[PDB]
Amino acid sequence: MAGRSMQAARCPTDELSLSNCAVVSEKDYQSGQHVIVRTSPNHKYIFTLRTHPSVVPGSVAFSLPQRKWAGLSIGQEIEVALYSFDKAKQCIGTMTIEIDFLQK
Amino acid sequence: GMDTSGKQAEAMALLAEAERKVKNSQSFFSGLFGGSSKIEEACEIYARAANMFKMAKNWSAAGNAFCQAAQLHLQLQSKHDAATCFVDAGNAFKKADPQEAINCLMRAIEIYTDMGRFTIAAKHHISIAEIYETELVDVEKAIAHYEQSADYYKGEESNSSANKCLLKVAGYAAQLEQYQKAIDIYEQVGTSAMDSPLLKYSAKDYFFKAALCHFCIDMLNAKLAVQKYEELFPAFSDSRECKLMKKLLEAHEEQNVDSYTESVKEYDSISRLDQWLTTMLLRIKKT
Repeated sequence: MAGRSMQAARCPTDELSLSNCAVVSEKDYQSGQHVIVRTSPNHKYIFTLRTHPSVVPGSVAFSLPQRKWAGLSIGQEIEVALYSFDKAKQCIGTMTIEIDFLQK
Repeated sequence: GMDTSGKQAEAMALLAEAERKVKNSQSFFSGLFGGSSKIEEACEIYARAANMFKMAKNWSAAGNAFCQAAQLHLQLQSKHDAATCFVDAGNAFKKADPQEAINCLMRAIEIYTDMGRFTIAAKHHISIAEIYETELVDVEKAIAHYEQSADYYKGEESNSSANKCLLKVAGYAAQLEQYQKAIDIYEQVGTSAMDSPLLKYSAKDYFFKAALCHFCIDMLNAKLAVQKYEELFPAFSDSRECKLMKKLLEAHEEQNVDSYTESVKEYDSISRLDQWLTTMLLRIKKT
């Protein structure tokens, strides 16, 4: 709830890398829980958690696209606080995607 | 030629005469209490023998004579001349008997630092580190002596000399596969050198090396450090080093090793590369 300081880690497996969800250890969080990751006062990003045992305690694993979007690095310090979406207004009813080729 | 045989014979005769003189000095002191004049005369003869041996190219004999003179004059409560003879022995045995020179220089360091003469102790420490690195592969001893000398010079507020020792230590450490120390030392030297008009021009080089040293850790921190260096030292952006790092990072981003090696070869053709940079680039290229 309050939020705790945590370590940045690398995505353990390709499946979770493609899942676009931060991989966390069960001892810290649980799959499906949303989180807000703070890297600075003006930089907060919302993730959804999925559990994988291989993640070392005290660290959160992110996929390469996540690290590129949020500018996260291996070994970097972050603040992780569990987050709850306001489903009364934050539910997704429509969404637009610009689809490109990942591999040229 | 005549030098070899003549010097050997005359030095042997003089050393034997000095040995007989010191042998009879005990009897002279016991029977008459002549004082220390005989010991000083014997020390003079021993120093002369050491000088002749040095001219005779017999370094071992000259070093041994210097050691004997140092011991005998230290027995006379004259620590300054004893330390002088010990340093002479260290710089004479340096080539003949490196270990003997090592202990002689250590004794000279002890005697000098007893008086607080930190500059001479630091110079002797630098000499010991240089000998260790040049002759032996015991990197740790060289690093320890270099760090001690740098601390000694920092305590003397003699800047521009500790910086080079720290840079050497950082480079050798990076060669030893420890990069955090190398990154920190290079960054510290660079930030100390920016404000200097004269050294500012070289500062960029330091920055470049540091950025390369951080390349092995991970690509993301390498890009971040490139950004930080570009923003903190804008002049660095003008140098070709930024373009080279950007091209290398672009080549790595797509596993385009061929472009990486083409760029490295072109830069080498423009200017020949150093062993350290070559090894660092080759080790990076393994990935």
